[PDB]
Amino acid sequence: LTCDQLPKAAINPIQEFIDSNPLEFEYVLTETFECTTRIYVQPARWSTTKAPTALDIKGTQIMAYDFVGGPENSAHLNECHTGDKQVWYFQYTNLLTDNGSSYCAYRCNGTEIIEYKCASNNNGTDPLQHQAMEVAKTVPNGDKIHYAKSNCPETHGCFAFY
Amino acid sequence: LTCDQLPKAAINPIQEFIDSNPLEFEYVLTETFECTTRIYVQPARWSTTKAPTALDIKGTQIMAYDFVGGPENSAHLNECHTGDKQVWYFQYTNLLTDNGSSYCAYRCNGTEIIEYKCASNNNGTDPLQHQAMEVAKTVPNGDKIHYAKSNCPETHGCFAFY
Ligand SMILES: *[C@@H]1O[C@H](CO)[C@@H](O)[C@H](O)[C@H]1NC(C)=O
Ligand SMILES: *[C@@H]1O[C@H](CO)[C@@H](O)[C@H](O)[C@H]1NC(C)=O
Ligand SMILES: *[C@@H]1O[C@H](CO)[C@@H](O)[C@H](O)[C@H]1NC(C)=O
Ligand SMILES: *[C@@H]1O[C@H](CO)[C@@H](O)[C@H](O)[C@H]1NC(C)=O
Repeated sequence: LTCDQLPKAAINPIQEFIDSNPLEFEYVLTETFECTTRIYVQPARWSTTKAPTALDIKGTQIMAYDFVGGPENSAHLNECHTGDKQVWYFQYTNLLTDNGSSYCAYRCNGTEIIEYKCASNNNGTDPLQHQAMEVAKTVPNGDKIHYAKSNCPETHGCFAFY
Repeated sequence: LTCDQLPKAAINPIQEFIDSNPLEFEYVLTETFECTTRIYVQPARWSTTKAPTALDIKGTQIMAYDFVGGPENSAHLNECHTGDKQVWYFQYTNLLTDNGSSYCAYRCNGTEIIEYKCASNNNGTDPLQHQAMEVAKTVPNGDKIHYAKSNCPETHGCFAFY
């Protein structure tokens, strides 16, 4: 299996992601998205693109990306600080169940995987999530995929932020 | 007029603030909240307090505070990185109108004002907002209140983030 052959799942309407906030990452590829909370935001009233925004929050640091739909269930991200472009797909989504929400999303460079983000608001207890992670590990460079919360900083009274 | 005598307005249910996301600050007191976007987040499914969170995002830096209700329409904030406590009130709110949402919130130390945050998603065009700012300026230390967006960094393709 190669990264280009992973499923490209249907993308839920943006409100279903917003209603899932906050999420934490369970499995990631690089160190970048360890100990990170995901927040979805609807488009600003003054946005001319009317693109929603994904926020990746790691302690007191934040990456933001406006994103629009592309071909074949792709998400086309514009990193808000640099203008850098990224193309993402979903392996699966399972939002707004009786046990909360989860999904796994990935970024390819051709046949190899270069980033992975499995998110949930149920501490990784959706059986689809571990299953998806085990499939993603089998594509080239998927060996890097690992648990995102092994050594996070201590909290100071909140639950999704530190 | 002193800070303790400012109105303590009724606080809209949290979902009305979330539905207003994203907001930008129009008037602030210190430099801290210049060029800042406000995002409200519902409580995490795993939060034992079930407190919502306010996010103050300034470029790639973020302050987060879980907050709960207190006496006399107060908001009791817990800054998520430090555990520091703050008490806030609303001068007014005007959420989810045909021209969007605005509010002004303030933090006192007794008779003086020590921080001010007027937010909107309509570029400060609610007439209540400039009116409220003019009242807040009249309390001790209100002379510091000023426009929050005079010199913000250039954007790179997004609208509420940079
Ligand atoms: C993909 O890999 C190629 C090397 O052939 C490189 O030119 C390019 O920068 C890579 N793109 C990303 C997004 O990693
Ligand atoms: C979340 O899951 C991990 C096991 O992977 C466990 O260490 C931790 O106790 C869980 N957290 C809660 C709040 O149950
Ligand atoms: C309020 O002012 C007093 C000085 O009398 C000081 O002890 C205290 O730290 C101040 N509190 C805040 C939150 O600024
Ligand atoms: C927002 O308001 C200021 C005037 O206070 C103005 O400079 C700017 O053009 C306005 N922005 C838009 C998009 O209309």
